[PDB]
Amino acid sequence: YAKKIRNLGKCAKGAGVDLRVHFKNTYEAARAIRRMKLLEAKKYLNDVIEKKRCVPFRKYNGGVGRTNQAKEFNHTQGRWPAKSCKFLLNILDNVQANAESRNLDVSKLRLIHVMVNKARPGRRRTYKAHGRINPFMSSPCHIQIIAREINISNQNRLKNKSVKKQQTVQ
RNA sequence: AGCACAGUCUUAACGAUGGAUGUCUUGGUUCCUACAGCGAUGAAGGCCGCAGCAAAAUGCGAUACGCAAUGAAAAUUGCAGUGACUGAAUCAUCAGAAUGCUGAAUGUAAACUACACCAAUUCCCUGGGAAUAGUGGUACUCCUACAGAAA
Ligand SMILES: [Mg+2]
Ligand SMILES: [Mg+2]
Ligand SMILES: [Mg+2]
Ligand SMILES: [Mg+2]
Ligand SMILES: [Mg+2]
Repeated sequence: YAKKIRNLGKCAKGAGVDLRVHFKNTYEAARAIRRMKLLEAKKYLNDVIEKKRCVPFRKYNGGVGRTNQAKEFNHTQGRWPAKSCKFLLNILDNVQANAESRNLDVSKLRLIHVMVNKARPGRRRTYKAHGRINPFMSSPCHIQIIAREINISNQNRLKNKSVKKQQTVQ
């Protein structure tokens, strides 16, 4: 994992190797999640899956609509990336399980590192124009998630000068 | 429990993506040396097969990843199985045996496993007794010899 941890005893990690979900949506979801208690994050994910709360598309915001729920994050654009959300939820669950297996309280766990890297594209073919074959590739991803339990010089002359200054002030 | 606006750009650390560089290398490369034809005794090429579990390549040919014989010589192994305590397991060598169907392909054919005709053919035992629709042969040109006809 990418993060500098020091003590892995208070941390619980979870990974997703090559996910069949779009890199951008998933990234957005991750961003939305970040710096949150694990349970709260899970709840948020659930809500998004049921189309109650949206994730704000702030980075990859090209063409994404203009939802009502985006006002919650001071933004205008937002979406409900279902499959991606589900994937993320699964990973969260895994992380939770891992934590349980150790000795970490799930209530005091915060997501300290939610990384989404883009995996190698799954190549497919699309057919265009005047007999033209074009790449119809997917954008798979790796997801890395880390949860964590959260609760000169003197100089004599210089000294003299300082003293003088003090005296002056007085 | 709080707190960072967000985005865009930049820097550093740590990662992804990619396969550059470095290091290798049972390949190539050129040069040198040496030998140097295979085929109607059926070649090269091409099909079809062939393993217990078997696709390709490799190897081989209905004895089919090999038979015999020679020289080594205890293993072979994924499993199954087979052997040693030396013609046997495995290599190497290869001279003997064998070498499907084709292909110059040569009985006539060919998008045929089509079809003729002449031999019936083959094996066993020391003249009989068994077999199989199976095996041979039959092209065109030519040469030498023979044959009997023609002028
Ligand atoms: Mg900012
Ligand atoms: Mg032998
Ligand atoms: Mg021997
Ligand atoms: Mg013929
Ligand atoms: Mg015909």
